[PDB]
Amino acid sequence: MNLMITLLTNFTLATLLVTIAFWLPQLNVYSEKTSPDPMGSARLPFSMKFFLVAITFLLFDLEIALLLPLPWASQTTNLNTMLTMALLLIFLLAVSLAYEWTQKGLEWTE
Amino acid sequence: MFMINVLTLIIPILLAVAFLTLVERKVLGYMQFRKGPNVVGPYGLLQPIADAIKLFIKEPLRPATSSISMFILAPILALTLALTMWIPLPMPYPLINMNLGVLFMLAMSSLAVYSILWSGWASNSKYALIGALRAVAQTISYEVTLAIILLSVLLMNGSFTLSTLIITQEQVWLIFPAWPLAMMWFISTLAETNRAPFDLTEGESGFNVEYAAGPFALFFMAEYANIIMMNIFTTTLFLGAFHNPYMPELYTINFTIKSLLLSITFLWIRASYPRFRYDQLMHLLWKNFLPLTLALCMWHVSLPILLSSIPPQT
Amino acid sequence: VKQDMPPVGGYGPIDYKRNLPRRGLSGYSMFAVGIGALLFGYW
Amino acid sequence: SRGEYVVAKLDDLINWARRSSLWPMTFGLACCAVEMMHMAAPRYDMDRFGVVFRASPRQSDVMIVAGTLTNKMAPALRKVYDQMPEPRYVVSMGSCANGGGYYHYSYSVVRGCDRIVPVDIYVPGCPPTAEALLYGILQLQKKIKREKRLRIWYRR
Amino acid sequence: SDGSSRPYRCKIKAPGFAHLAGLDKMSKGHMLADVVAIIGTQDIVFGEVDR
Amino acid sequence: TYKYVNLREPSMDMKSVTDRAAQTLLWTELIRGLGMTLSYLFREPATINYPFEKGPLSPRFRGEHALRRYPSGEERCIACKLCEAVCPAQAITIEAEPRADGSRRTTRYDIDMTKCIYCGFCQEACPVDAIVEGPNFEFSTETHEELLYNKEKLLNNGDKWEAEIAANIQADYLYR
Ligand code: SF4
Ligand code: SF4
Ligand code: SF4
Repeated sequence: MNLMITLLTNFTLATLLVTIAFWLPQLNVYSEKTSPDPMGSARLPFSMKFFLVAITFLLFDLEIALLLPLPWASQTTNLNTMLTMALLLIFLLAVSLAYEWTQKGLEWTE
Repeated sequence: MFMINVLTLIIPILLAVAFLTLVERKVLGYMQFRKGPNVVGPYGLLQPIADAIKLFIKEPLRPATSSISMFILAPILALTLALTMWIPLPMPYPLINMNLGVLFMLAMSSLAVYSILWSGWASNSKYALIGALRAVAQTISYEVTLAIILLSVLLMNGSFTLSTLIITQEQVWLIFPAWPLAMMWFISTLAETNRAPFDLTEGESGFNVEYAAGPFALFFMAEYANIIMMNIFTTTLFLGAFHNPYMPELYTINFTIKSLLLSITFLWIRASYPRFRYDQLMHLLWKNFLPLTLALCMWHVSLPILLSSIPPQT
Repeated sequence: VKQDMPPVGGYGPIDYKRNLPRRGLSGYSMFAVGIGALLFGYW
Repeated sequence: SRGEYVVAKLDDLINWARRSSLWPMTFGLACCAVEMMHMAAPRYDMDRFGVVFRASPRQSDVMIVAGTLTNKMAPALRKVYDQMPEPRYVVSMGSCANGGGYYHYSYSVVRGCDRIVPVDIYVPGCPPTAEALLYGILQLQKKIKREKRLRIWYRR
Repeated sequence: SDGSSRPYRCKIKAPGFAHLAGLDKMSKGHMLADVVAIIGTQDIVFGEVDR
Repeated sequence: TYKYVNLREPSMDMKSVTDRAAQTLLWTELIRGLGMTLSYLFREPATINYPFEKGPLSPRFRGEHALRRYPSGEERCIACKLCEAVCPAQAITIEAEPRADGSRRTTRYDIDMTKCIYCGFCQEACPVDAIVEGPNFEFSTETHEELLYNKEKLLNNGDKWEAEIAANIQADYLYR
């Protein structure tokens, strides 16, 4: 409960800071800004490379989560099976990186 | 007595990032043959107070907010993720001791991009959205390489607990048998904080252009808190100092010294190199950092089995 | 008469060529030091 | 009484806070911008006064109009001034932004930047020297130093 | 010169005026962040460009 | 008479290739840049403490205009209108009439300091050294009309700064 106490205290201090930054200068009577970017009227272009590198990040992070439990696993009895599994998984990461290299993935956003 | 400890952790964080701004200002001044602030008080001691009181009475920028709730929520989330994340650091004992503290910091550092995403979404300008997407892509890729490097580091350590890492670095430092991992971690701490020579958040439009000066100050304090956090993390985990169980303040002084010289090294590196391009650092990771990092992970997961040096879980 | 004039022996020589120091340790020796640090840390 | 003394103390506190951290927006138009950059040199060193170099125009407190303000640039300058948050101050470099100077009778030169934005400090020169603009900045700091916002608010 | 003490016509040729004229060909096929360097490598000062 | 910059063919031997590989991996030129920045950190900065210290200037310095006087109390200007004819910005307006004693003196000598470009043509065209581009430069004003000088402000400037304008012109006049 101490962790949640720290989280609540920190979140309330952030709330106090944003309340000071948002409502405290409203006491002043400066002006009202009527205010009548390079984007004139065109739609936002769908740069496909950003989406591709985002889902590549997603897949790599997923199998990084697969790769994670080695420090806990290092105390297991069957060390040979662990070594084979870890080397083959990192080899799978290398193979996926090589494929993402070959099929024009790392071009125009290298 | 716990809330006193929480307050004494969270208020010096704000003082430390204000003095980050002040010390960075006079160091960048003195690095470039000029002088920093010395007019306000003795050696510019009262400059951050003037900065804070100036930034806490100014007018906002008044943006056409598409989502008011998201615009409010983004700086609160940014400050929360920068401030509550300092807990599990073992100096010499953490405020809250977790068995998976490094995983805790890694998860929240991975999700810290939500503030950037909401800042891009709150601004109706599409170029700000494009810059936010570019920053998010850079951050998530560089979090991937951080995850691999940290995975290698604690499989060398063998346990996820941060307090046992001090015990691990007792005879020799971790930088001696993990120097290439040390260099990749130094580029990653230089690069993950949206910093020069990879600072694309200033060159050509920021990700918070339409945000007000108060939220901009909150974002800057959050970024500098993350900078000090990961600098102290590098100091603790690659340059672990001697810790007496009866005499702790020597360890506190020692890792404070290493943290200060590592922050000075940060200000050094940021003042010596021109900015890169987006495709340049994308090429830096996706074709140069990732295979070497994978090979280092393979070598460091194969080494302790062949050396009869598998570290204890407990 | 009096006017701004160079001295009767002229001014001294002024360097204008490029002059960079150039310094290094060899790559083989640096890799040997890295190997030694690696083996010491592993031991 | 208590109230006037308290608001006077708070007024000079916030006045020192505002005047000690003047963040500028430099308009790089013409010769006087190069003179501003040479005032940013290590010899003169604006940065010891609490004045940062080349801040963004969305967070700046003061604007220095350095150069000639033509007809094609006046709406852009007015837009920039309207975007900059309150309180905002304007310092005029050179004869161009003062009254046009050399190009006062040209067909496409605005005769003074006072016709577009309110101007507080006029710095004369062509270009004014770097220490002259430093003295003008100190004069702006002294102008801020005698502001009486809270006293007038309490008296009203 | 028209013979009086005032010039009839005085054209100023700018080295940077023709240098900016090739900017469309200068940055063909390059990235949007390279124009801050393509402008940099030509000594372009907007005083003599706009007269 | 012409030299080929960036036409140095790199060596293809094992020594230079290995040294370039060590430079690429160990960031040796980056280390050189770090060393240069460290060396330039420790030097004494050239920051002069304005306003307690002032920059070096010459006696020929062009600044605020002023109207001088003879060493008998009489104003030097004779309303000859050379300065308003030579002024490239037309900042000088002169209106004159013969005064009570018959002397040819000005009645209106206006200098628009917002129009003036500080070129010093008036101080050299003046045949009696009446108008001088004086040494003052710290005269920034808060209002536009305070930079529109009449004859009285210029004469007050001359009376204020004569004790140093006379010394400057005494030190400088042999070059003219
Ligand atoms: S006032 Fe003179 S120096 Fe300044 S921009 Fe105008 S012409 Fe150039
Ligand atoms: S210095 Fe030149 S521009 Fe100024 S008043 Fe004299 S002649 Fe005119
Ligand atoms: S040139 Fe000299 S004497 Fe002639 S009108 Fe001007 S100030 Fe007077």
